[PDB]
Amino acid sequence: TQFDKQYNSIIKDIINNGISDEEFDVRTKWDSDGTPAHTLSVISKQMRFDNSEVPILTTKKVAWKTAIKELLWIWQLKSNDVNDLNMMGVHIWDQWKQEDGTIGHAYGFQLGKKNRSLNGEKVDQVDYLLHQLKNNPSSRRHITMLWNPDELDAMALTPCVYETQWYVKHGKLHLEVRARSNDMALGNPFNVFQYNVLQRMIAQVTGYELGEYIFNIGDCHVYTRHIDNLKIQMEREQFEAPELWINPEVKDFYDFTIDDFKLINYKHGDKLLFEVAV
Amino acid sequence: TQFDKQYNSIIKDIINNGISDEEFDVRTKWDSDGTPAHTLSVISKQMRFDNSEVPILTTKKVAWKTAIKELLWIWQLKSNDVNDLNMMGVHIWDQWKQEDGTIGHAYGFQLGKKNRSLNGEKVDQVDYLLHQLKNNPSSRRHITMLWNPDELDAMALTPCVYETQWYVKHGKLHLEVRARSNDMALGNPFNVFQYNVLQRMIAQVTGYELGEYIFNIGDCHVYTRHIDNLKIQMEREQFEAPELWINPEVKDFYDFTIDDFKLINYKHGDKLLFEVAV
Repeated sequence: TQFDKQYNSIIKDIINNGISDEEFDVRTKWDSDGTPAHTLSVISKQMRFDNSEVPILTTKKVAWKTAIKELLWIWQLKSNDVNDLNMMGVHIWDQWKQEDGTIGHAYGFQLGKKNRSLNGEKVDQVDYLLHQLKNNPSSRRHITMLWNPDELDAMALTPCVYETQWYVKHGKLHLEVRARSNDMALGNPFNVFQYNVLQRMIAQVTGYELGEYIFNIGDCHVYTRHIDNLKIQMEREQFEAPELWINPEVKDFYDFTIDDFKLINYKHGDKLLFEVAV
Repeated sequence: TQFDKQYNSIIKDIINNGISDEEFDVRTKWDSDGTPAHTLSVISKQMRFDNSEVPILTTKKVAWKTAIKELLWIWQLKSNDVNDLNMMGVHIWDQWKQEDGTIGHAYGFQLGKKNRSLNGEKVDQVDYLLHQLKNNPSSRRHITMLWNPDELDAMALTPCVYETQWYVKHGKLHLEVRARSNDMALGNPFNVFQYNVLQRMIAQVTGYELGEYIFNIGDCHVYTRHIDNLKIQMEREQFEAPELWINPEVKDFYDFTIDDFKLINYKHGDKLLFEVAV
């Protein structure tokens, strides 16, 4: 499982049977000129790895160090306050800072709400899951929801990767991920790697061997101007999947820290610039 | 797109590469003896039709006439009360009838919740969709969600087909539905057809040509006792797709009646008996 070949296959598939939206306005516009930027979309795309290798490109450098720090901000710490991420030295989310520096009732908030019952105990979403995975590995009800229909209005923004369903089958743990939308150029490579690590963290606290990693995209897209540098990317030579060292000593999920994560031998291609749009 | 051609494939696969769950217990047990009745699953299975034909079985009789009535009760009526579904001539849900007669804060109740805002107004999941469809076909947030995390503990039961994502591209309404887990034998045929009817309904009241139809399932299971008759279903002869008639006079989504539908020429195979397990 290279992730490059798969990543490539979809990009190349959009450039050939893609669908634009020139015949539509609204939203996006560049920062370079500040006016309309359209896409090329496709529906229902699936990426499934078997955890042979580790989901990461070699044709470009991925901010893996930061991915994990973001992942932890949401899942482990369960925070809606960016001031907490600032302490981790990450300023990517600074743009959505609200009056109180939060993103409202989103992400870390939705993963922290104590709305479920577990033996006469108000528990949050993640906590619940953890327990069910060990005490009831047969359930077809292992799912996490970030798209709370009752709180879409009180959110600074709607999440892309809003859900996941876990599947315990034969001492194995399988994870399926669905994002309503996903910028193939920027966010996807990030998000793929980002969640795999999560699968790995859970599988260590519950002791189930690594299963299948299924990642699905709803509105798979590419910003028009991005195409040219993407074409270059699909011409760059690939590399071997770097071994990814995680601290073996950890027994509890809430005892993890960034220093407990390492990527051994991350050889990659030079660099490529992609204009940001909003 | 016979739906048979694909269905049989999913079945033929669950037989040869299908994971068992004997090792596990809890839940599912027959009635014939009332004890341990487990499955054989496969993960991340997806089906898709170009809508050339209508998705429906020919090797067995699907009680289509009742699929719609159920659908209707939830989307058009948006009710959690079974008595309403009773008056329609259905008693297939009387089992979960709670103390009050409503299956709780599940299904229809969710769709009905006035949680979203639009033009200084409080709207439910359903209406909002209908608005943004014509008032914003480009959006990447067209999502219906029954799986509300805040109310899982308040539902008489959890939905199999819980979410939908509509995509609008080039005057074509596109529908993708997600099923957490499904029983290929009894329940699958029912749910697939049921939602292709839902598409056509919405596709008309807005005014968009019929798009692609995607349907995927997480826990794609089959019961061990059923294997027997299924090995015969696949041997049965297949028929031609019956033309579904919808009243053209309808323009509003709430102006439908069961009589507004009629399945022209539905030739099919004989009968297969599948025992119920809960």
